[PDB]
Amino acid sequence: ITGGSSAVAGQWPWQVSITYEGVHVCGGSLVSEQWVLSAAHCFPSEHHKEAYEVKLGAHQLDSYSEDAKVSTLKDIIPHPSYLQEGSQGDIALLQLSRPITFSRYIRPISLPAAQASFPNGLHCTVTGWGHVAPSVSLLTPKPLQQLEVPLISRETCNSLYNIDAKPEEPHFVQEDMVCAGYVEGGKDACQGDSGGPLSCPVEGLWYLTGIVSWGDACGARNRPGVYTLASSYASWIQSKV
Amino acid sequence: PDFCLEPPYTGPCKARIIRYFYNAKAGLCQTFVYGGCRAKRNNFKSAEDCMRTC
Repeated sequence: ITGGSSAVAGQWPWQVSITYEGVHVCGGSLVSEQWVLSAAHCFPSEHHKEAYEVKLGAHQLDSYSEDAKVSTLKDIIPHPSYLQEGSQGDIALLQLSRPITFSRYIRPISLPAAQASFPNGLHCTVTGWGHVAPSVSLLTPKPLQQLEVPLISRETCNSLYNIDAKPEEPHFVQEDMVCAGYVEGGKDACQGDSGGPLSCPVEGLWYLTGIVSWGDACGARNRPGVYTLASSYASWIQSKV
Repeated sequence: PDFCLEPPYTGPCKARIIRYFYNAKAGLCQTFVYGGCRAKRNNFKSAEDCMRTC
């Protein structure tokens, strides 16, 4: 997370770490006793389900946390729309091998209904253990990082992306997406934050508005990060609850 | 060889997937962080997949 700050331990109980062969590759967000939302690209077909693990209640990634359950994965369902796009449908459900027990440090976030809209400029928080700058690692013991970022309409976000757009590197924000960040940059999610929650408070209550997805760089001017809309998939996700 | 001359391309997505690229100036197969999409061709799953190609 570029330009953020360290969360207190237990401040984002729905945040999870995703490891392939014991290496953190993606963040994730817990949504029930046994399910996790993340991003489709964090799970290329070449990888083996058996080698995916998940860490929860994990505040400092490189530290033995007392209450920090770890689980293998029973299932991985990327959205049907994905394997034929690389343009849309960038989300996956992870079924844990066994349902886990909630504690002060492990707790799911609520999903927004399909017909849910969040006002622009609403300040939301993204959270991850990603690079703190273009290819610069978060420093051990890797405290979960957080960052308030305002939501940006997809029309305005496409205006931004067109600024100094490289014809060969097209970035378009699709209907299943939303942007959050600052136009002058410096604040944004980076590599390793994919799958992470964009949590938006609505009346003392946290909703999973987006899943960290992609962005031009991270801290780039006129290139705020793009997140996969949770609401655009509520229908689908509800099809396994 | 060929595209073995391009710099490593991380791409727009924000996963942390470790990949190898050929550093032609260095004469070396180097690790970089790939994001999970829009990979160029100078991007290998393994060190030897790399040296082999270039």
